[PDB]
Amino acid sequence: DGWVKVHPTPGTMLFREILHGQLGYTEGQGVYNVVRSSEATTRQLQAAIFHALLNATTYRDLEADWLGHVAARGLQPQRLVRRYRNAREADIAGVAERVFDTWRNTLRTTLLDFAHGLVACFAPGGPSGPSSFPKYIDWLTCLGLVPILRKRQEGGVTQGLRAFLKQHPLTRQLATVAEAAERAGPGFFELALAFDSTRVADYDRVYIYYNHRRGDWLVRDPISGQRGECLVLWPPLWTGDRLVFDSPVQRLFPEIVACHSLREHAHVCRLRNTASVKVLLGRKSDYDIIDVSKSMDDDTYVANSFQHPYIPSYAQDLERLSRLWEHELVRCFKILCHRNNQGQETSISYSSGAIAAFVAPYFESVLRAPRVGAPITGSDVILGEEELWDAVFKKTRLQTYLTDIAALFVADVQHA
Amino acid sequence: DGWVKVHPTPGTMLFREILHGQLGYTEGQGVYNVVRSSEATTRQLQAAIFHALLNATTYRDLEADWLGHVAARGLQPQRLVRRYRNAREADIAGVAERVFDTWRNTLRTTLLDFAHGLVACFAPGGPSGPSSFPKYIDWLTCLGLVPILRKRQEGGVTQGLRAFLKQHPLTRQLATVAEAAERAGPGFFELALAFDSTRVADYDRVYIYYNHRRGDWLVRDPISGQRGECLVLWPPLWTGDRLVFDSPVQRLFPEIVACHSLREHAHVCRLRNTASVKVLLGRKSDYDIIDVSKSMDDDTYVANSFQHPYIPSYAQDLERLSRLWEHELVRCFKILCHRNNQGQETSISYSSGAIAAFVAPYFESVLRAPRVGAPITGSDVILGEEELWDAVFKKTRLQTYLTDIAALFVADVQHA
Repeated sequence: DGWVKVHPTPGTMLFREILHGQLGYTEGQGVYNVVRSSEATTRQLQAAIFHALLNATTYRDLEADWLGHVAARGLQPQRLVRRYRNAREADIAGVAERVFDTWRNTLRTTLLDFAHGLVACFAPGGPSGPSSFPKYIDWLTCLGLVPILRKRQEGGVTQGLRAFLKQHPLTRQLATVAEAAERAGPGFFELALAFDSTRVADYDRVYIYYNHRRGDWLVRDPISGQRGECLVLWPPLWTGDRLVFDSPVQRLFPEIVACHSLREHAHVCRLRNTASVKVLLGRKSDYDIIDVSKSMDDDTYVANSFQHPYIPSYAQDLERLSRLWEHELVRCFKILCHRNNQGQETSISYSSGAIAAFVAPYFESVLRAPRVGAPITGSDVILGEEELWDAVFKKTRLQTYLTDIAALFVADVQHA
Repeated sequence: DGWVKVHPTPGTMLFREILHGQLGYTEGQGVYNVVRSSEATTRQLQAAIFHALLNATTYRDLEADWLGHVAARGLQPQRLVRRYRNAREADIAGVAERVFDTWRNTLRTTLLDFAHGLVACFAPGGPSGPSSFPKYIDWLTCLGLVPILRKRQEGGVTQGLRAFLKQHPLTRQLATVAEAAERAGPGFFELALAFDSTRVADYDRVYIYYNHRRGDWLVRDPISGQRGECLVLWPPLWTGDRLVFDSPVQRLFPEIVACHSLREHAHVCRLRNTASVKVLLGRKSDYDIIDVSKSMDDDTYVANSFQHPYIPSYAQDLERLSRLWEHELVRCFKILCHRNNQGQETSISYSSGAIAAFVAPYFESVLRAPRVGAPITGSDVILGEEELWDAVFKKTRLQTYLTDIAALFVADVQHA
């Protein structure tokens, strides 16, 4: 009843195998390896965790803990000035600044350690297991669909968070960490459940049906019998007894098949020339390969014979196809390449537009994540994780409180 | 009865299948992938939302909030000067300046967070669902027409806006944000209704009819029976025996068809040369392939034979066609190319004229949106969301109010 089977057809499997280089290979197709890297999602996740944790802190606990530290040292400004008993303002100011700098540095190191402790829990899930990003990207590169299956249940990531959080000494040792972690905990649990709940269907098991009249998508898991929820990023076109997707492989397909056929023909012609001497026979009127044409002669005579050992040339086509693959992928997925003065490709990375267009829908639709704050810029992908923590620390809330309390402490030290 | 059937004709479908590389592909055609992108539209939406939110604020509530912050700290000028009891006006001025700087930075980050909160509601609707932008662009690239369908109803975007606004706490926390959100809300709801109401018809379901004498357009949805409206951007020409559009595919159409025919002929000629030795027979006067001319000789003799194994070459034509595609699209859609010292195509973007010519009609005619403020320039498309927010933030009302308040506060502190 107007239903069509879309995915399990042989053409789709041929697309997928074309991606594995089952008919030819090129230098251009090698760029794809970077398009599947999971680095950007992990960087975004690190940025999200850092933003969530640092945003929780507040001025009250920071001031309370600084006061507790100065009381523990017994280094209150009154006592310090009473000990020194001289009015050299520069020396006392420098001493106070260095004390506060020591405390500040140690606090930043502790916070960084805890933050890295948090991230390590989520990282393995992104590339592998439920919600694997490379599978998503190659799903898009093949069809533009992304059949997704969902169930709600606690699993690995939630258990990891539960084990990591509920015993960490750092929360007990500092009020800042205690309040920040207790406030940020619920969101992390929501995100962990989001990571655990959703899995992307496997390319060799799922079934997809499409119906033109309603434009309805039915997706089916044949093993468990579980119905899924289809997603379409680049809508296809229906043209009768057909269905034409707009994925890159479909656009490139009519070209690579012709190139492959040319290569097969050139292979066939080469074997023909292996024998270097040929003989032609006929009927009288009345290494080495010989052509017995006697069987057709009757009241006929041989008029002429010709030789032309043709061998098709195909290197030009391979160069053209390599450049075509490279340009197609680079322009389609918004890849950005850095270059030397004349040398090419020092590194390859997602552009800002690339992360915005591809990573964002992953988190929002595929994962159904709570929130990720402002997205990271393309330049922050190249940064290391430590540098990412540093950079997010520079602009975010905590540094303002630190500078304010430091300046006030120095002023009160001098004026006390 | 004097009407013409336009769209579902075979040539119209052949145009779109050409767009999917159903006859050849090239490096030039790959540039089209950047034309479809929805980046500029989302940048425009972000700019519009940021303009709307900041403009709503007012000075009196901001001054009241600053005074409330100072009172909560208890750090009023009189108390502070009485506390320090020295005439070093520069030091106290710096202390006050740093206090205000802390408050200003906190306000900046808070408003940025809320603004990003608002934007997320609209963004997903642009690229997919009703009023999808790439569908509009490919409609234009194929014909220059854009059939539209309309119903007034409240859908996903309005529900998201309703849920987000009534729950948000910043309205309670800050009076300025409360008033700004209350003022900007109605415009957001009208814009959300604009997003939800309109729909761009699918290229494989809609019918289009044209009447030369009257000069009016009829667009029909056959499955629903609904009647739509047609937007004609580059009007066609009725030459009596046809209807000729002026879309880029129409202009490039003869060239690509000629090149495809040349490639097919060159393919056919190649298979003809696979056999290297040929034999030609004749009739008595009373790997290998045999040409039997027995049955056609009588009262005749053979006089001469010629061999010339021609093989057309087509690489030059493919190069010409790639360059033609690239230049045509670049000049038609006002795309802008960035380049290294000598290297080409570091990135591709939309020129200011491109957004003015294409994005503006989308919003105003296709979407019937209320207002978008002044348009962004082509440079701001490259910038990230943070940078765009900063750029709009710097040059608007809030900064004048903040700097006035800071100047007055510091001056009064030091004069007291």
